[PDB]
Amino acid sequence: GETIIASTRREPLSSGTVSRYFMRARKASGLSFEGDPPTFHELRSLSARLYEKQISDKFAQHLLGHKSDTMASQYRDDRGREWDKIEIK
DNA sequence: CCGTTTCGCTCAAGTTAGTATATTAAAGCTGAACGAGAAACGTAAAATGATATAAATATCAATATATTAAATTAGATTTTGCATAAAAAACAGACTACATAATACTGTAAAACACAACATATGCAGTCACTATGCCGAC
Repeated sequence: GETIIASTRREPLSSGTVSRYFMRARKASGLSFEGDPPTFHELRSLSARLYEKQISDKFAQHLLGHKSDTMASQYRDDRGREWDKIEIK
């Protein structure tokens, strides 16, 4: 299609539908979280979380389009999901 | 071919993610009104093109010889650029003399208002009428 992410009709797809079809597989996958379950937007958080350990921190700060140095530590939090494993370093 | 149900869409109310400015200071942009000198135009007048023919005047080569305007000097001199310096007049730097304001001090009338006993119109105090439909009563 004309867009990198099109539909089954070779036509663009709204942003308020790409996440909808993502929630279905979420509940169908049979998961279990604390409080409000994740979402499609969380893919941006997981991407940066991996881009911080794979390469560096200065890399997962420009790719996301961020410039400030206040949310670089807030978008790195875990909120109480997986314990921040502290290695020898 | 047509009807029925699911699915792609957008409206409506909650749930999150991101970035952070106000005054000074000094311009810069652009619509609209303001104020002369030179040349292209144009009608009118002056000079010239038009036009031709026998007779009058100029066209010109090739060289001797007297004549002359005038650039080319070459020396003479007013003209022109530039100060130098003193006689002569302007003008601060002094100073007493002279008429004039700010001030020193005496001399005198009178403005400006409290104080006090009366005098009394006038606003305030107290009651009834003027002027005309309410309220209450019938229709």
